[PDB]
Amino acid sequence: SGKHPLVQAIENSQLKTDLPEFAPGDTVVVQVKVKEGDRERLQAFEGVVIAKKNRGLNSAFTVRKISSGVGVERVFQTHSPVVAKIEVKRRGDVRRAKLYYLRDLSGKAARIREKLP
RNA sequence: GGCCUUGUACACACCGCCCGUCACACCAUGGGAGUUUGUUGCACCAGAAGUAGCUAGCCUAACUGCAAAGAGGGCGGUUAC
Repeated sequence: SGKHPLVQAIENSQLKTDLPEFAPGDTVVVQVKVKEGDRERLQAFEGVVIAKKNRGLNSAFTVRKISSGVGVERVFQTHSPVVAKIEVKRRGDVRRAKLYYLRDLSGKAARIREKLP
């Protein structure tokens, strides 16, 4: 809430209200709307959350995965309608907010320990 | 020119035979800056399915228990090859 109240009201008018709770280090699945022609479908994007930005309607989060041997990252915008659904598969236990050190690790070295209840 | 003996790689029989360099043509081959294929010895990295061990996170028909539960099992995690 570092913006003017009018901007805050205009932004708050468009907030999603069913977002789950997740943190860096968690592995998540994102259902992404894909529209070609008149054809609509949901594509799954599963991976580790390596960064989270809490900025109200300007919130974002970065998901990293290994796809066919090639690392790929996507920075989703949390309140965008293209993000249909987010599910948390497993909760991770980490020591810092940003996990960029994972980019230089491969295989067993990049494993994230599960957070035990 | 004629007889005996002797040496000979000559027998078209010394107007014999025959060797090497240089020139011409053809063939196979050695060396050679490098270019390239296969295979292999060490050292390290990564590492599937599978097998062996550990683990106590989650889920659970046959057995025990009136029931909470227990035993057993499965999924997962983890190490070695």
